[PDB]
Order: sequence, then structure tokens, then C-alpha cells
Amino acid sequence: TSVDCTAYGPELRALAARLPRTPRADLYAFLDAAHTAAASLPGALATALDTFNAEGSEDGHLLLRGLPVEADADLPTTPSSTPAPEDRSLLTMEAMLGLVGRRLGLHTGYRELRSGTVYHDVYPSPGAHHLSSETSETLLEFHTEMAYHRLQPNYVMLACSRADHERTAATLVASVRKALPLLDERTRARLLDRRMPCCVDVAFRIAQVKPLYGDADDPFLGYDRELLAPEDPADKEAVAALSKALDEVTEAVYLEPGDLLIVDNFRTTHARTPFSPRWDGKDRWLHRVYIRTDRNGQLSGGERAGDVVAFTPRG
Ligand SMILES: NCC[C@@H](O)[C@@H](C(=O)O)N1CCC1=O
Ligand SMILES: O=C(O)CCC(=O)C(=O)O
Ligand SMILES: [Fe+2]
Repeated sequence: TSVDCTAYGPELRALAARLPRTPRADLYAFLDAAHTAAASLPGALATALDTFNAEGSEDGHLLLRGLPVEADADLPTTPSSTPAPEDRSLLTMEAMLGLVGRRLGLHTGYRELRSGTVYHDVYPSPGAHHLSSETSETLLEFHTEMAYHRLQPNYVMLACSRADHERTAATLVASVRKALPLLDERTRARLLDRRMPCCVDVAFRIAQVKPLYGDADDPFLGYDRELLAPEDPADKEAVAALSKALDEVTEAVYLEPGDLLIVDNFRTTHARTPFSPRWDGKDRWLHRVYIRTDRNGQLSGGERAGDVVAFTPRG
């Protein structure tokens, strides 16, 4: 689902100005301010966000297009390393991730991941690991972000400040609501609630992930075409049936400056197609944050936007 935000430029540039200019220096205060400003989001946008937050969508994502973003010459050089300087001045797409983010839930940091930071810069880096956001030339295989983590976030948000030079990088998303109808009764019943072995990403280096779970008439999805490792042949067969159904419903989003993609991390699996970086200081640059909500026990109380959580594998 897409929402053209172009006409909100002015109002959104305003709300963004309400926020502290050095977010990481005091993230709790920054996010709190963004929560206040979030109450003033244009009615239409606010409704779309609230509706998507409560109902999700058939395609499992909400793309906000045309959000304000700095002219390319006004953006810093594309980052060449992580973590980002705590002193880095606020970027507009980051502001948008704050506003829209608090409208949906709580930004959450994951200790063992990216120094336990909350705002993640997603740019390509030399000799990147195959399962990393830093890859470019190699396809970033379908994955439900941290599906093996107990505190898996409900949403993964990606805001684009800089697309790749030839704009060939495509963000893929496959929705459980479109793929499920393609599986037969046997396969669904086999998948639903069946915990299966799953490795974890490098930073968290078992875990038992349930490919499907929840209401059988509208189950959530936990899939990783890399770390999900089924045992029983019956199992492997059901997963493959799901892997194919997902490929079959694959949707492609080409992120361009001003774009903010909200991935329903409980009903989708995503990926990124190949692209060649130029190492010229203007490579692809996305901003990522994870959002937690009241849904399916991600919160136990007392949580605040900006909190960093430890790792506990599902099982
Ligand atoms: N398919 C792996 C996802 C990749 O993006 C990675 C990272 O940030 O390097 N990541 C997010 C959580 C985690 O380990
Ligand atoms: O580069 C992209 O568009 C997607 C990267 C990704 O999978 C992620 O940051 O979770
Ligand atoms: Fe991802």
C-alpha cells in the first residue's frame, strides 16, 4: 500500500523542526518529542498509519512516498562505517522515521546488533558478509527480520536519503496474506505452530521458529531463506512449498529519496536485489529503525522508545 505524501511537505518539514537537532545525544528526549509531534500528523496520513498499524494490509507494507528530504548536495557524504557519530545532525528522513515511528510504536535497539544503536545507516561496504545490509552485488535473500528473536520487532522501517546510482536496487517483500491461499490444507496445518530449527544472524552468534502461527485464518509469518533449517522431510517439504508461494507473490519497491517503507515484520519477508556501488561518496543510503508494539508480547511493560534489548532466542 502506498501513500503520496508530497502535499504534506510543508507540514512535515515543520513537525521535523520540532525535534532536537542532535538525536543520539539524548535519544529518549528526541523520541519523546517525536511522539508529541506525531499527534499532529496530517489527518489522512495519521489515519493510514493507524489503520495499517491495527489491520496490516494484504501486501504487508505501507510505502510513504514523496516525504521531504534534503537535496542530494545538502546531504552529508554517504557513511562509510557504523556506528554513526552520536553528534551527527538530524537528517530529515530520520526525522520522518521518528515521527512516523512513534505514531506506530517504540523504536527498539538490539544490543548485540550495530553497537546496540537504534538508527541504522544502511549503505554498501566493501567485502560485505552475504547476510548483511552492507551487501550490494549479491542478492540479500528473503528474511523476516530477526524472526528467531523473542523480542522481534513488529515493524522494520526503511527511509531513503539516497538510492543507488542506476537505481537498480529493488526492495522485495512477500506477504503471508497473498502467499497463504497458494498452500494447500495439509501444508498450512503442518506449518502452523510447528517450531523448526533456525540459525541466527552473525551478531547474535538454538532457536525454534514457527513458519506460521496465530489465527489459522490469518496467521503471522516467520521465514528466513537462509537460517530456517527444517529437519523432518515433511517439514522441509512444507517450507519449500511456502518458499515458492512467497516467491510467487513477491512485490518490488524501488526506494528513492523521500521514501519511507513500513514493513509489517510479522506478516512479511523481505529482500534486496543486486546493485553496484561506486564508492564515490554518494552510494545508496537508507535509514533503518525497528518498531515494537503491544502486539504478540513484544512488550512486558515499562518500555520506552529508544530502549535497547538483550537477545533471547525463541524456542
Ligand atoms: N538478513 C540479515 C539482515 C541484516 O540486515 C542484518 C544487519 O543489519 O547486518 N540484521 C538485521 C538484524 C540482523 O542481524
Ligand atoms: O536495502 C534494502 O532495501 C533492504 C535491506 C534490508 O533487508 C534491511 O535493512 O532489513
Ligand atoms: Fe532486513
